[PDB]
Amino acid sequence: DVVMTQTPLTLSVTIGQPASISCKSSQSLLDSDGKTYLNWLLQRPGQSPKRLIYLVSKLDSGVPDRFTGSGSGTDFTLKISRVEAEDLGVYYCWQGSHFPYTFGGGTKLEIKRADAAPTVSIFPPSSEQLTSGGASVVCFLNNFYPKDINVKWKIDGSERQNGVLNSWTDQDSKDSTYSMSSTLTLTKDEYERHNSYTCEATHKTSTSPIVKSFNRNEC
Amino acid sequence: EVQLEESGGRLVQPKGSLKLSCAASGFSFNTNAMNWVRQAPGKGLEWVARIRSKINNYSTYYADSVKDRFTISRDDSQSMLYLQMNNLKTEDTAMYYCVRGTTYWGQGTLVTVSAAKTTPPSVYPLAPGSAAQTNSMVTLGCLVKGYFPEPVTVTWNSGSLSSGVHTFPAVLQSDLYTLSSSVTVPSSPRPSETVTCNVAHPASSTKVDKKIVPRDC
Amino acid sequence: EEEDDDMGFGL
Ligand SMILES: [Ca+2]
Repeated sequence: DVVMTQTPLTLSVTIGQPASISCKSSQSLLDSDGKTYLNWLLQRPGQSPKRLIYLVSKLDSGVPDRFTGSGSGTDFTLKISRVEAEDLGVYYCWQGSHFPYTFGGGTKLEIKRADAAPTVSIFPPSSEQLTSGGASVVCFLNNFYPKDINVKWKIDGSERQNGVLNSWTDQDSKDSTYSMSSTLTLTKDEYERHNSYTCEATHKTSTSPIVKSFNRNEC
Repeated sequence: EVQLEESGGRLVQPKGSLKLSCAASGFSFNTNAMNWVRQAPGKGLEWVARIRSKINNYSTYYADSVKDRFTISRDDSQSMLYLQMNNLKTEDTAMYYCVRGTTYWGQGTLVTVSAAKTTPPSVYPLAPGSAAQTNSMVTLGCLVKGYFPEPVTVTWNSGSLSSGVHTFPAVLQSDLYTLSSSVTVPSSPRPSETVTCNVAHPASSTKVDKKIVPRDC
Repeated sequence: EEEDDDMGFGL
């Protein structure tokens, strides 16, 4: 089967600036009829894929002229003259010259924006949860950039590495920032056994961590 | 307008069988070659199968990974495309898209191949605790814990509260998912006005509308 | 009769 290799895996581009992405095949995509069946598709977050380009360089209807496809043989390129907020997503190349019809692994285009420090909020376990024998402590880290961040949980002053679940949102459709949720899960017995619960956030925006806390003993 | 609606996605045990349907409208279904394309969660696209129209005697093609296990078929009189899947494997877990050629894509149907059982979630309100007097903007949340399979949806005030909403993608830990959602509102519309998280888990027919109420002892 | 073709695949 024809192996399709896409590079780079990810790129981060400022709105208004160009982007260029590559697709290379393990064998020539020039078909017996003299045509080259190389397609480019875009999959926006939470959406179905859509075709942008076919036959290396032809634009589908309603696709803006900011997109250009080029290449021949084994080397293909998709270029965006000036990126817009709506170009955010994963781009795939799909060859139809040889059977079976193979895809590239995808190139994730991300929007570059200014740095922003997270806004941190800490949450104690609910009574609905404590009644079941479990206890979860939640920290939301809102509207920050870049994505890379470190959360450290502390129980009465000591670091806990187990029972931690982290999840990031996609970039915000309006400002391109990320948000993150960090949940510490303990048994009801272990939670009552201690007093102060703290989440500490280390991000490039500060040399010192952002610290949020709560104690079961005070209201 | 062109529309393709896939039906049939759901949870099935390894070695099990499942049939998907795709209903086509707004175009000439009977003069088009159709495809199935799948995407494993957080992975890329993979072409699965193709069926040509009647002029080409309904020729069929399959990827090596599904050949002899999957059957692509069509019913032109009903504008329906099908995909019969036998001896399913955990690697078959994916969102399955119905496609006209390479251009018109459906919204997709999720196929989860697993030995884990359907489990409804627990819905926990997240309200500010001990400290925080008045910080002009308040953050509230909902923790949706221990469900299977995906998906779960969260809305706030039935879709009326849409701004300042962050819904975090589910994370799987030992055959159960956990998802969370946050909402940031001014300190004026709450507690004064109503803030409720609406959670749905269609696999277990679960609908939970949790009102957020203040702690402060 | 006559198959529509979006030119995505060859043959
Ligand atoms: Ca060929």
